[PDB]
Amino acid sequence: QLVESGGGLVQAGGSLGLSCAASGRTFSNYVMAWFRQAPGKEREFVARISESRGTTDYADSVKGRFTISRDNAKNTIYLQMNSLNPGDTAVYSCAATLPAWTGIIGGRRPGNYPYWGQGTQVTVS
Amino acid sequence: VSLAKASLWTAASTLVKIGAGLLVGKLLAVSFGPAGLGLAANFRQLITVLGVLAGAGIFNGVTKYVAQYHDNPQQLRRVVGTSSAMVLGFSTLMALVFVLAAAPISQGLFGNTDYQGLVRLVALVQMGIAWGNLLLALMKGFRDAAGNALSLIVGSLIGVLAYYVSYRLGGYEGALLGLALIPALVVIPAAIMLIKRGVIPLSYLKPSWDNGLAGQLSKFTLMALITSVTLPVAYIMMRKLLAAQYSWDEVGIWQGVSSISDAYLQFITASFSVYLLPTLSRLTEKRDITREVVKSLKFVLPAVAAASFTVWLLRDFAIWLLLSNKFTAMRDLFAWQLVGDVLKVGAYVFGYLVIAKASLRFYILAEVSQFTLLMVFAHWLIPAHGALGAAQAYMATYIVYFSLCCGVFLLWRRRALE
Ligand SMILES: CCCCCCCC/C=C/CCCCCCCC(=O)O[C@H](COC(=O)CCCCCCCCCCC)COP(=O)(O)OCCN
Ligand SMILES: CCCCCCCC/C=C/CCCCCCCCOC(=O)[C@H](O)CO
Ligand SMILES: CCCCCCCC/C=C/CCCCCCCCOC(=O)[C@H](O)CO
Ligand SMILES: CCCCCCCC/C=C/CCCCCCCCOC(=O)[C@H](O)CO
Ligand SMILES: CCCCCCCC/C=C/CCCCCCCCOC(=O)[C@H](O)CO
Ligand SMILES: CCCCCCCC/C=C\CCCCCCCCOC(=O)[C@H](O)CO
Ligand SMILES: CCCCCCCC/C=C\CCCCCCCCOC(=O)[C@H](O)CO
Ligand SMILES: CCCCCCCC/C=C\CCCCCCCCOC(=O)[C@H](O)CO
Ligand SMILES: CCCCCCCC
Ligand SMILES: CCCCCCCC
Ligand SMILES: CCCCCCCC
Ligand SMILES: CCCCCCCC
Ligand SMILES: CCCCCCCC
Ligand SMILES: [Cl-]
Ligand SMILES: [Cl-]
Ligand SMILES: [Cl-]
Ligand SMILES: [Zn+2]
Repeated sequence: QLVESGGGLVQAGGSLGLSCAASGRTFSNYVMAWFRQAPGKEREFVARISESRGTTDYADSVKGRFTISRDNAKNTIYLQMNSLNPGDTAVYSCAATLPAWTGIIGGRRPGNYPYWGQGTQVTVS
Repeated sequence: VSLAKASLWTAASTLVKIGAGLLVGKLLAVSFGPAGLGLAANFRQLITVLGVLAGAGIFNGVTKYVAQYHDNPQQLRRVVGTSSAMVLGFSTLMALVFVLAAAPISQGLFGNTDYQGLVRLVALVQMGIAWGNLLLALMKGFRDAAGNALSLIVGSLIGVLAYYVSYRLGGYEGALLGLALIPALVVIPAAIMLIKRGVIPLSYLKPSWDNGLAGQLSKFTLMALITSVTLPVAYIMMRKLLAAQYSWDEVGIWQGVSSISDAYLQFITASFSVYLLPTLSRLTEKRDITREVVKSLKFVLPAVAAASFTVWLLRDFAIWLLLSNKFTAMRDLFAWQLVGDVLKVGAYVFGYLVIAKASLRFYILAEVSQFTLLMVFAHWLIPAHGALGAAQAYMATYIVYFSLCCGVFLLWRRRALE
């Protein structure tokens, strides 16, 4: 249901653009999010865009540096990553779920997203 | 106090627990659909297992020995102290195993590691499950059907409220946490009711160790261990026989019948541990035990038969109300299954006697008898009649088993081996 594109070996400080495409039909009703998983740690929240007012949420480590956006015309979501530091090296995965799965304050928990992508590697030299 | 009055209290608490479960289950279905249900299946079965595992399965022994020593303050304190130590010690060990292996546990429950935080929370919730079930088992040792029922009623109602706040706040994972909190929140009213009703002094619950009583309560741990394998194994390879010659649809028909029949049995015999187990624990003379067993059978067999006949008459309504309309072919299985249930309830009367006497040896013999009979009948009837044969095998199994229970009781009562 989700496929990822972008990423690879990037020099520290350079920009990077990840994109995620979704299949199906009803897309504007799914909350969209980015998660990442570094070698040795668990899945951590990165960014999230809502299905309604277009609200965004960012982990404090990527706020100001990373920007998530969505386009309901092509059913894709994007993640712009500027000022990449070595701590950003991880496998990045997009996730989809209905707003009832996130609730009021559960939008950061990866277990609240049952639909996942394969993950794309991002290595910041 | 009597088995009938205890049934009246226990039916009210069980009906509220059923109504609360149906409410929470439908809230979960509407909120998260089949994807949420499929991901919650293992986690929910773990919550069921923890209801016995969190306190190392000593609960029936707690009830048995509290009843035996309810007029012995010195031994009663030792019983409750050792039980508290065993529940505290095991629940603490369980909490450590859960938090340390939260990633492998999440993988086995949900298929990925994204639920480690929920598993670590469950490590603390199961302490409330273990401690709440201990307090209820204490009340049952005193035959306090009202305290037990009032505790469970308050716990169910606060559980529904907690589930609502939990899933509204934290979405799907909050909903799962609320599912684990349903059986844990009973500890709050159970503790209040136990102290307020003057059943025991609060100090009895301070952990202590008595080697003798610890070994005796361990017998009930061993019965819990045996029970969690034998007949579950039996139903597993009953489903195997079913799938070997029939479709998964027929397998679902039988599993639906069995699971709803088991819930029916748990509702019907819920007062057995509240009244029958402590009463038979206190009685030691064969005349007194026989009188209580006969009186119990004279009450429970006509009551369960009348209730099961009513259920069979309304089997189409029971299917439409309790189960998802995806089979509607289980109606033909109800009659056989319900007959087996009536005789199984009768067989429970002898089974709780074995519990009341802490007879590990008769417990093993009762379990192996049920397993082997179920296997002989299933291996005969399932390959020929599918899910209907599985229901027939279950019924034939407990016709023979109840008769065997009567015969073995008669030999024991007349002291055939002496
Ligand atoms: C010492 C105490 C013993 C207590 C025993 C209590 C027995 C009565 C229990 C009743 C509770 C459940 C009532 C269900 C009624 C079902 C009636 C019925 O028609 O049953 C048959 C099969 O019966 C059958 O196959 C019935 C077979 C019955 C065989 C066992 C008889 C009792 C043995 C006792 C041994 C100690 C199947 O009917 P269906 O095809 O579902 O519907 C047909 C509609 N026209
Ligand atoms: C013999 C049985 C005894 C039962 C004892 C308990 C009785 C009290 C009943 C409690 C309520 C059960 C849950 C209600 C949810 C209805 C949702 C209805 O859903 C709807 O309306 C939409 O269709 C959902 O898609
Ligand atoms: C599944 C068995 C897991 C056994 C794990 C043993 C761990 C080692 C420690 C020993 C204490 C075991 C206490 C008895 C647990 C039985 C659960 C019985 O659960 C049940 O009966 C539920 O109702 C099943 O739905
Ligand atoms: C020693 C092994 C032999 C086991 C024989 C069965 C004994 C039944 C009672 C055992 C108490 C331990 C589990 C407590 C969970 C009850 C939750 C509350 O649920 C209830 O009380 C509802 O009424 C269930 O329908
Ligand atoms: C000290 C006070 C007096 C107690 C003296 C004896 C204590 C231990 C005996 C427990 C009583 C069990 C009686 C048999 C009932 C039938 C269920 C047994 O299940 C069966 O029928 C199996 O098929 C047996 O094979
Ligand atoms: C039960 C053995 C047959 C398996 C049937 C699978 C259906 C779901 C699992 C357990 C059924 C318990 C009642 C369902 C409503 C949930 C009550 C509130 O939820 C809970 O707190 C329970 O702990 C969930 O298990
Ligand atoms: C054939 C004997 C059984 C007939 C039972 C008729 C009602 C008898 C009166 C009260 C006992 C109700 C126990 C069933 C609750 C099942 C909830 C849990 O349900 C479930 O989890 C379903 O899977 C939902 O799809
Ligand atoms: C295991 C099937 C019933 C076993 C019947 C054994 C009868 C003879 C032994 C002693 C009496 C205990 C009656 C209840 C045991 C099952 C409780 C635990 O209940 C369960 O775990 C049910 O699976 C819940 O659905
Ligand atoms: C408290 C005694 C009640 C007697 C009637 C019971 C009817 C189900
Ligand atoms: C019969 C009781 C059904 C559930 C009521 C829940 C109230 C919060
Ligand atoms: C210190 C007591 C530990 C008890 C562990 C469980 C024994 C059945
Ligand atoms: C989370 C509470 C578990 C039970 C604690 C009991 C302390 C005596
Ligand atoms: C878990 C151990 C609690 C204290 C036991 C004391 C025995 C005298
Ligand atoms: Cl009854
Ligand atoms: Cl003993
Ligand atoms: Cl002995
Ligand atoms: Zn003994």
